[PDB]
Amino acid sequence: MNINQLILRNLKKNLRNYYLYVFALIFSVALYFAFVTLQYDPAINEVKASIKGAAAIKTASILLVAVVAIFILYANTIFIKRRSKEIGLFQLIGMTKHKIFRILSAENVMLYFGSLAIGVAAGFSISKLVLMILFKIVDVKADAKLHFSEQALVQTVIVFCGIYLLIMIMNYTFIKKQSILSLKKISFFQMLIGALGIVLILTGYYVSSELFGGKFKTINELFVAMSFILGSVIIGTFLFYKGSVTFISNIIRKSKGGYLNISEVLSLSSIMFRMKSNALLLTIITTVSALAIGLLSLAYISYYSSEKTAEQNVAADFSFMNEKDAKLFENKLRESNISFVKKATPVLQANVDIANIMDGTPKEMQGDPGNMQLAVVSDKDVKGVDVAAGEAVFSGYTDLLQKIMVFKDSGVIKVKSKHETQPLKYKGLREEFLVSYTFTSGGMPAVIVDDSLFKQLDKDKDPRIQLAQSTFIGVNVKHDDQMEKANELFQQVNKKNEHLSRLDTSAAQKSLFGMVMFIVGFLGLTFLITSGCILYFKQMGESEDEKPSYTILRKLGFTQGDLIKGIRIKQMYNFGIPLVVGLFHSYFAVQSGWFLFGSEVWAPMIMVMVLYTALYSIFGFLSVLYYKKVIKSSL
Amino acid sequence: MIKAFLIERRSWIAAFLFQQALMLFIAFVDPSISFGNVLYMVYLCILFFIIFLWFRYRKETAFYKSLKTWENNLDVTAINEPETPFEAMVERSIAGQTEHLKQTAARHRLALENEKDELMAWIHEVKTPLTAMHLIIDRMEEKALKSQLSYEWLRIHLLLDQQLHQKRISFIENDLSVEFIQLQPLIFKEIKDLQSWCIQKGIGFDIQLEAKEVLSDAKWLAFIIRQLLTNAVKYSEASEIEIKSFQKGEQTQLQVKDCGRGIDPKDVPRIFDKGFTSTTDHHDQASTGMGLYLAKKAAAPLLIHIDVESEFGAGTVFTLTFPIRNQFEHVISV
Amino acid sequence: MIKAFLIERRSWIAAFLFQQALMLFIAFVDPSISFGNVLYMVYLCILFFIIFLWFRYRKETAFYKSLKTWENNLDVTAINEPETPFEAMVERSIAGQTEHLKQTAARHRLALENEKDELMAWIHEVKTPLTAMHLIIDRMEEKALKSQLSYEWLRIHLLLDQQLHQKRISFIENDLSVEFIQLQPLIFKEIKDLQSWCIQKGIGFDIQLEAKEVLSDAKWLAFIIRQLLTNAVKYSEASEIEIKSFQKGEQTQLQVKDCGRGIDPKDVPRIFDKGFTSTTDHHDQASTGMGLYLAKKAAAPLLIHIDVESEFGAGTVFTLTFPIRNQFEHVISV
Amino acid sequence: ILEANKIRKSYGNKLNKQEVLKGIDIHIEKGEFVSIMGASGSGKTTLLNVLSSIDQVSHGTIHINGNDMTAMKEKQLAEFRKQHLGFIFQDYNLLDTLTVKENILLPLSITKLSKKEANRKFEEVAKELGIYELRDKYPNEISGGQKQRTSAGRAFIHDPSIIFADEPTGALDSKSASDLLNKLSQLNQKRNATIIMVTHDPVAASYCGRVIFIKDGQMYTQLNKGGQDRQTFFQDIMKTQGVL
Amino acid sequence: ILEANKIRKSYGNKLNKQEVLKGIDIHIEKGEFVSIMGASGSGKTTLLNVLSSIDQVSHGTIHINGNDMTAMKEKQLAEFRKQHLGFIFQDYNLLDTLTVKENILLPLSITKLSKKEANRKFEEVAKELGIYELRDKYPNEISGGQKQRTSAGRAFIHDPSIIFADEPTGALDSKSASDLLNKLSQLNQKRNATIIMVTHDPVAASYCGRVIFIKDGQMYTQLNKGGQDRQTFFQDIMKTQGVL
Ligand SMILES: CCCCCCCC/C=C/CCCCCCCC(=O)O[C@H](COC(=O)CCCCCCCCCCCCCCC)COP(=O)(O)OCCN
Ligand SMILES: CCCCCCCC/C=C\CCCCCCCC(=O)O[C@H](COC(=O)CCCCCCCCCCCCCCC)COP(=O)(O)OCCN
Ligand SMILES: CCCCCCCC/C=C\CCCCCCCC(=O)O
Ligand SMILES: CCCCCCCCCCCCCCCC(=O)O
Repeated sequence: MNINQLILRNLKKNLRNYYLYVFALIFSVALYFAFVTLQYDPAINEVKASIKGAAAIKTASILLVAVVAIFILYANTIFIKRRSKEIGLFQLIGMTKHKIFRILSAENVMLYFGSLAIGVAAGFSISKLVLMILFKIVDVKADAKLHFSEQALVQTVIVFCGIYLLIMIMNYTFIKKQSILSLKKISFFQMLIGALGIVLILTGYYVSSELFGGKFKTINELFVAMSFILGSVIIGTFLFYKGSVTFISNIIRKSKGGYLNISEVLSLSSIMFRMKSNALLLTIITTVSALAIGLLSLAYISYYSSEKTAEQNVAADFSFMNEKDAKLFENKLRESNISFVKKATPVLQANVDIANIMDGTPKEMQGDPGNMQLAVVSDKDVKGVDVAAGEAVFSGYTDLLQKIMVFKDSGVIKVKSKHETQPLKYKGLREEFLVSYTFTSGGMPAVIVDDSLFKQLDKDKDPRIQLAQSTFIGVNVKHDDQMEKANELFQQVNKKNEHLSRLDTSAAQKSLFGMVMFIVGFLGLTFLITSGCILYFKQMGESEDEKPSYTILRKLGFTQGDLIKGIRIKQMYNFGIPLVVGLFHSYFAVQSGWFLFGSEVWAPMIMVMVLYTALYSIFGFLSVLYYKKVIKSSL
Repeated sequence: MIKAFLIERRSWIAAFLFQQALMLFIAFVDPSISFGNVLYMVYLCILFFIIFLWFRYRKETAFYKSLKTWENNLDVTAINEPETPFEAMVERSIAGQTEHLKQTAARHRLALENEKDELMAWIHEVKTPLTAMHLIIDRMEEKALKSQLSYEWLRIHLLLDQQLHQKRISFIENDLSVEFIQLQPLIFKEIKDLQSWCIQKGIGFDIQLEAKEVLSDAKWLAFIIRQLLTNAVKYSEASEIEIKSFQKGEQTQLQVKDCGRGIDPKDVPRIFDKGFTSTTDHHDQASTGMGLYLAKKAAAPLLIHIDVESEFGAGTVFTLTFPIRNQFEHVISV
Repeated sequence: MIKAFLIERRSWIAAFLFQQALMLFIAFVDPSISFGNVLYMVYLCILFFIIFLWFRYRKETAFYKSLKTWENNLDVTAINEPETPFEAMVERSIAGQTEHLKQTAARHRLALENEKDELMAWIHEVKTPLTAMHLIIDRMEEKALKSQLSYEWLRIHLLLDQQLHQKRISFIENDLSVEFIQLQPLIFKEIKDLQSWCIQKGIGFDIQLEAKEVLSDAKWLAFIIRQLLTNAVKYSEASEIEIKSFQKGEQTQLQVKDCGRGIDPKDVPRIFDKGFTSTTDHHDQASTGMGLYLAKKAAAPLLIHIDVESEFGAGTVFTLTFPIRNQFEHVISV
Repeated sequence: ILEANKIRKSYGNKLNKQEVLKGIDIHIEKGEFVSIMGASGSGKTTLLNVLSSIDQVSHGTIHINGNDMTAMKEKQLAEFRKQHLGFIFQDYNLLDTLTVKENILLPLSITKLSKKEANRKFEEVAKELGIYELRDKYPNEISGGQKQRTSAGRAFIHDPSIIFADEPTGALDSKSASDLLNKLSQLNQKRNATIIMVTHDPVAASYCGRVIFIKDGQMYTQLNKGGQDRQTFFQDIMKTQGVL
Repeated sequence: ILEANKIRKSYGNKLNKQEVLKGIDIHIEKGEFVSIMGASGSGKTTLLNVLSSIDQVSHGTIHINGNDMTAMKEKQLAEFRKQHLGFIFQDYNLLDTLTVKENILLPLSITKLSKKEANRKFEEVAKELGIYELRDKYPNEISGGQKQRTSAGRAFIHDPSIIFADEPTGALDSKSASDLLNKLSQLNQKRNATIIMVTHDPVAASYCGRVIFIKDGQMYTQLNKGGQDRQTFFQDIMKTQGVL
C-alpha cells in the first residue's frame, strides 16, 4: 500500500528512536569541517614550535576520520539486524529481493544526507570559535576572521559519500545472504580463566612499578618490559569479561542462601550472561579511554614542567658566550633606560669518582662513575653558602635525577687530577641552580668547593676535557619591568641565534604541548560521544529481551515504582564497571612515568577524570528514560 | 505553588543560564572584548530576571488554584476569569461537562414527573369505577349483604383516599388554604362516612365539642381526622369512641379517645413510623401502617401537633393541638 | 497552533531579545569593546534561542490540543496522560466531575428501582380487593342487579389485567415459557371469564376446532384470546361468534369471527396503533384502545402474525398465525 | 470473612451494555473449603475476578475481614492486596532464572524477615508439600506436576486470609491432581485458611465442603455436604449437573 | 489433500551427517484438524520446512492437491505457495507502523484487486473473528491475544486450501490460547481448510481429532478421538505420551 507512504512512516518512526545517531553524525561533520577549514587558514603560521603547525592538523583530521568511519559502520550493522522479521515477511508476501532493498535504502539516504547537509551549515558558524580557542592556549594575539574556505566542502562531501557507498555495499551483502525464508551450570574451565585473567592484570600492574627504578637499564631491555606490560594488561582485560565476572557472580549468588530481593533478581541476570557476550567491545572501550586520559594528563603536566624547567635551564635571565656580543648588548641596554645587574663566574670542568655514593645497582652507568663530567666553582662567587676545607655541596634538583640516581649521605669522592687526588665528603644536596645546562652536559649536578681548595684546583686546570668557554657570562635585569623590549633587543643582538634567553625557551614548549592538548582533547571528546552512543544502542535489545520478565513480575503485586527503582541499579552496574577498570588502568599508567615530563600530579588527573565521568554519566542517564517506556507497556 | 512553579518552568531558567554562560565564555576567549563589562551586565540581568520571575509567578499561578478550589466545594463560581488562551480550553471543557450534566438531569426529572402524572391519572381511572359500583350498589334490600359490601367498599375508598393523599403530600405546601373550619359539621361528616364499620362492629360515638371553630386547611385536616377515626374504629370492637375538643391555653386541642385494645407501650414510639405494623396479631398484616405517617407529615405545614396517649388493653387517646390564630399571619404574609 | 504558543509565552521572548538589544546598543557606543566581534555572540545566541523555541513548542502544545479533541465528539479516554502539574490538576478535576455525574446516574437508577417497588406494592394492594369482591359477589340471588354488578366487576378485572400485562411486557422476555397448550380448555376458561358480558349481550360461541394443539406461551396467548373475545363481544350485539382452529400447512392458526359492526376500512390499518380509538361511536370513549396493541406486541416475540379482515356492517376477522415447531429450537437452544 | 451485598457488573464498550452480574450475595465463614462451578458462558470467572481486587465493581459493596475494599484508591488497594489475598493461577508463572527456593521466597522480600526465620518458614512450608528435596533444581528440570506445588507453596508462605484459586487442576493427570488436592486439603485442615476455587471438574469439587452453582448470574440452589462420604457427594454433584 | 511418500531430508555438512527424516507416510483429507505431535530431537522444524517446501526437497514424492512439488521451478514454487498456502507462526509478525486493517489487507494489496471485494473479505473475516470493532487501531495498543488473532486473520483472507501453523501457544496464557483455538475450530467447519498444528502442549492438541506421535520418524501410533468429550481424549493423549 502506497510504498511512498510506507517509506515516509518508517522514516518518521526511525527519527524518534535513533536521535543520538543523528546528533553524533552532525557533531562529527561539524568537527571535520572545522579542522579542514582551520588547516588551510593563512593565519595558522603564527604558531612557532618544533611542529610546523599546519602538519599536525593534517594528522588530526586523518586520525578523526577513522574514529568516525568505524562508528558509522558498526551502528549501521547493529541497525539492519533488527529488520529481519520484516524482511522475511516481505519475502513470503511475494516481494522480490530487489524491491526490499529499495524500500529500506530510500528511508535512510534521506536521513543521512539531511544530517550531512545540516552539519556543514553548523560547521561554518563555529569555524572562528575554534581559531579563537587555539589562539589562547598557545599564546598568540593575532586576529581571526570568519570565512567559508570552499576547500573544506569538497573534502567533507567526498569522505562521507565514500562512507555511504561502503554502507550500501554492506547492506546489500547482508540482504542476499541471511535471506532464506526462515523467520545453566558452571564448569572448571571458567574458574581457571577468571583466575588467570585477574592474575595477569595484577602482574601487569606490578611490573610497571619497577621500570625506571633500578633495573632493566638498557636502551633495548626497556622495550621488552613495555611490550610485556601492554600485552599482559590487554589479555588480562579481555579475559576479565569472558570468565572473571561469572566467577564473582557465582560467589555472590551462592553466598546469599535463597533470600533474593527484586534488585538482585534484576541485576544478577544481565551481568552473568550478557557481559560475557560482549568482550571485544568493552575491552576496546576501556583501553582507549585509559589511553586518552593518560595522554591528556601528561600533556597538561608538561605546562608547569615548561615554566619551571625553562627557568632552570638558563640560570640568569640571559646567557652569553661571546664577549663582543655581550658588550654590544649591554651598551644597547645602557641607553635604553634599563639598568642591568651583571655578574660572571668561571667554571672548571673535571672528572671525579662518585661510584660509592649511589645506593642502587651498578647497572645505572650513564657513563663511567669514576669518569663522570662534573663542574667545579669557587666559594666566594656563591653568596649563600660558605663551605670549609675538605667539604663539598651539590647543586640542582632535577626530579628525574633523584629518582634515577640515588645519592647517599657523606661518602668519599676522589679528585681525578693529573697527578694528585684530594678526598672529600658529601655534605648535602641543594635545591637551586647556578650554571646553565650547556656546561653541565645533560643534567649532571655541580659541586661547591672551598676558596682555599679552589685556589689550587683552578691553578691546576687540566686541559683535557675542557670546553670552549670556561665562564658563565650572563646578564640579569632590574626589578619587574617591561621585559618584552629587552627580549627584542636581545633577538636583534644575535643574528646567528647562538645565545639563549629565559622567555624564549619557555614558549616553544608551551606551543608544542598546547597543540598536543588541543588535538588530544578534541579526539577524546569524539571518542566519548561515539562510545556512549554505541553502548546506548545495546540496552534497547537487552530491554525488549527482558520484557517477558517484567510481565510475570507485575502479576505478583510489584508496581512500576518498584521495577524502575530496580532498573536504576542494573543501569548503574552495566555502565560503571568499564569506567572503573579504565580509571585503574589510567592511574597505574600515569604514576609509573610521571617523572619524565613535569613535577606535579594529582592536580590535573582528578579534573580530567571528573569531566570524563560527568559526560559518561549523562550518556548513562539517558537509558532509564527508555526502560520506563518499555516497562509501561508491559501490563 | 512555588515548588510546582519552579518544577514546571525548569526548562527556561536553564536556557537563560546557558545563554549567560555562553556570553561569558565567548567574551573570555577574545582579546577585543573586555571581561568586566560583560560580568557587570550579567549580574544586572540576573537580578532583573529574579524580579521578572517574581512578577510572572504572581500573575500566572492563580487560575489553577481557582479550578482546584472549584473541584471540591459548594461554589461553581470558584474559577476565576481566564485571561491567557491556555485557560480558555479548560474553561470550555468544564462548561461543556456542566451543560451536559444539567441537560441530562433536567430531562430525566421531566420524564419521571410525566410518569408520576400518568400514574396518578391511572389512580383516578381506577377510583372512578369504585364510585360507579357504589352508585349501582346503593339499592340493596338485604341488611347483612349490604353491610358487608358497604364495609368492603368503604375500606377500598379509604385506601384510595390514603393513596391520593400520599401523592399530594409532596405538594401540600402548594395546596394549603387557611380558613376557619366549623368542627361540628366536619366531625358529623366523618362519623357518617364510617357508619358501616361502626354498624358491623357495634361501635358508638359521643360528641362533646367545647370548641366549634378551628383555623386550618379543610381537606388535609379532614383527611387527618378521617385517618384517626378509621384507625380507632379498626382497632376497637364494640366500644364507644369519645371525640372531645377543648381550648387549652391559646391553642385549640382536639382529643380522639377509643376503648379498644390500645397500643403496646414498647410500640408507642413507633406508631408514627413509616410502614409500621402491629406484630401481636396477624389481622394487622393487611394494614398498610401509612395513614398515621401521612397525617403526621401533613400536620406539620398546618402547625398542628399530634399527641398520642395509649394504654395496653384500656384505650388510645389521640390529641390534635390546633395552632394559635396569630401563628398563621406569618404564613399568610409569605 | 503557532499563534497561541507565541501569544501565551509572549513575555519570555521579550526578556531575551531585550538583553541582546541592550548588549548591541552598549557595544555600539563604548570605545573599548569592538562592534565586529559582538554580532558573532548575538548570532550564536539567536540560533540557540530559535532551536530551543522549536523544540519546546511541540512538547507543550499537546495536552491542550488533546483536550479539544476530547471536548465534544467521543472517546472519553482521548485525554492524554498528564505530565506537568497543571495538566494533572486539570485532569483530576475533570475526572472528579465525571465521577460525580456517574454517582448522580446511580442515584437516578436507585430512585427508579424504589418507584418500581412502590408500584408493585400498589399492584398487589389493588389486586387483593378484586378477589375479595369476586368472592363476595358470588352469593347473589337477584338476576338483573347481579348481572350489572358482574358486568362492572369483569370490566374492572379486565382493565386491571390489561394494565398488569402492559407493565409486564417490559420484562416478558425473561418470563417466556412455551409449551404445548390445549386450545379448548383455554377457550372455555376465557369464555367463563366473559360469562357475564356474553350473557348480558346474548352472545354465544361456536367451537369447532380442527386443530387442538398450539405451541406458544400459555399465559400471554390466553390474555390475547381473552382480549380478542372481549372486543368481539363488545362490538357485537345479539350475534354469534365463530371460533375455528385449522392446520394451515405447517403452521397452526385460530380464527375469531363476529357479526358485529366491524371497522371502517379507513381505520382498519390503524387498529393496532397504540391508543387508536374509532370516533364513529360515542361508546368508544370508554375503550382504551390498548388491549389490541398489547396483544400484537406480545405476539411479536412468540412468532404469531395477526391478519385483520374487517368490513363495516359485516364483522371483523382476527387470525393468530402460530409458528412452526422447529422455529422454537433456535430460541430454546440459544 | 467474605461478605458481598448485591454486587452488579455490566460489561460494555460504551455503546452496548450487557450486564453479567445481577445481584449476587454470598456468605463465607472463616476456614471453609468452598467451590464455584456451573455453566460455561456464565459470570463465575468474572465473579471470582470481582470478589478479589483484580477487577473493579459497578454497583455493590464487598467486605473482607471487616475492612471495606470498594472505597479505596489504587495505591491503598494494591498495598492491601499485596499484604493478603494469596493467588494460585491457572498457569505456572515461574521465573526461569531462579531456583525453587528463590521463586517461592522472592515475594517475602518486602517484609524484612532477616534470614534465619525466613529459612525456617521455607522449611516448614516445603516439608508439607514434599518439595524440600528440590531446593536447588531449576524449574526447567522438574515435572509439570511439581511446578504447581511450587506455586502453591509460594502462595501459602505469607499466611494470607483468603486464597483465590482459579482452576488449578486444569492441566494435570489424575494422579498429580489427586495428590495436589490432598495436600491442599491437609494444608487447609492444619492451619485455618479460606480457599475459594473455581473448577469444571466434579472430582476436583468433590473434596470441598460447600458448592455454589452460578447460573446466568443467579444462585440456583446451594449444596452443603457436611458429614457425608466423598463418593456420595460426588454422585450428588453429578445428579445436580445432570439437572442443569 | 497431500500425500507423503518416503519423505526424507538430506544433509552432509563437512563430514558428519544426520538422517533426521527417515521416510514419512501421511494421509489426510479435506476438513481435518490434524496435529503432528512428538518429542524434541525429531526435527519438527525440519518437518515444517520439508512439508512447506521452503527448503529444496531431497527425496520423496508429495502431491499438493494433485501437483508434485518437484514439478515446478523456484519462481513457480513461490507463486504456488503464495497462491495456495497460508502460514501462522509462533511469534506474531505484525509491522508496528501499520494499522489493524492495513496489516490484514497487505497480502491482498499486491494482487491488483478492486476495493469492494477486499472490503467485503475484511468485514466478514473480522466479524467472524471478533476484531472488527478494533478496525483502525495500531498493534502497539492491543492485548496479546488480539495480535495473534490478527496474525491468523492475515492468512485467511486470500482463500487458501491448507493452513500451516507452527505452535500458536508459545507466548499466550490459558484464556487467550483457549479463545484462539476455539476460533480456529469454528473457522475450520465453515470453510473447508486443513489445519496442521505442530505443538508440544497436550492442552493445545486436545482440540484436534487426529494426533500423530513421532519419535525418530515413521511411528504412527495415532489416536482418532471420534466421539470423546475433550477430557478422556486429553487423558489418553497424556497417557500415550507418558508411555513413550
Ligand atoms: C576526554 C577529555 C574531555 C575533555 C573535553 C574538554 C573540551 C574539549 C577541549 C579542547 C581544549 C582543552 C583544553 C584543556 C585545558 C586547557 C587549559 C588552558 O589552556 O589554560 C588556560 C585556559 O585556556 C582555555 O580554557 C581554552 C578554552 C578551552 C576550554 C574547554 C573547551 C570547551 C569546548 C566546548 C566549546 C567548543 C565548541 C565546540 C565543541 C562544542 C589558557 O592559559 P592562560 O589562562 O591564558 O594563562 C597563560 C599562562 N601564561
Ligand atoms: C560542535 C558544535 C556542533 C553543534 C552541535 C549541534 C547538534 C545538536 C542539534 C540538533 C539535534 C538533532 C537531533 C535530535 C532531532 C531528532 C529528534 C526528534 O526530532 O524527535 C522528536 C522528539 O525528540 C525526542 O524524542 C527527544 C527530544 C530531545 C532533543 C534531542 C537532544 C539532543 C541530543 C541530546 C544528547 C546529549 C548528549 C550530549 C553529550 C555531550 C519527535 O518525537 P515524537 O515522539 O514524535 O514527539 C512529537 C511531539 N508531539
Ligand atoms: C558550543 C556552541 C553552541 C552553539 C549553540 C548551540 C546550537 C544548538 C544546540 C542545541 C539547542 C538545544 C537542543 C535540545 C533542546 C532540548 C529541548 C528540551 O529540553 O525539551
Ligand atoms: C553541558 C550540558 C549537559 C546536559 C545536556 C542535556 C541536553 C538535553 C537533555 C535532554 C534530551 C532528551 C530528553 C527527551 C527524551 C525523550 O523524550 O525520550
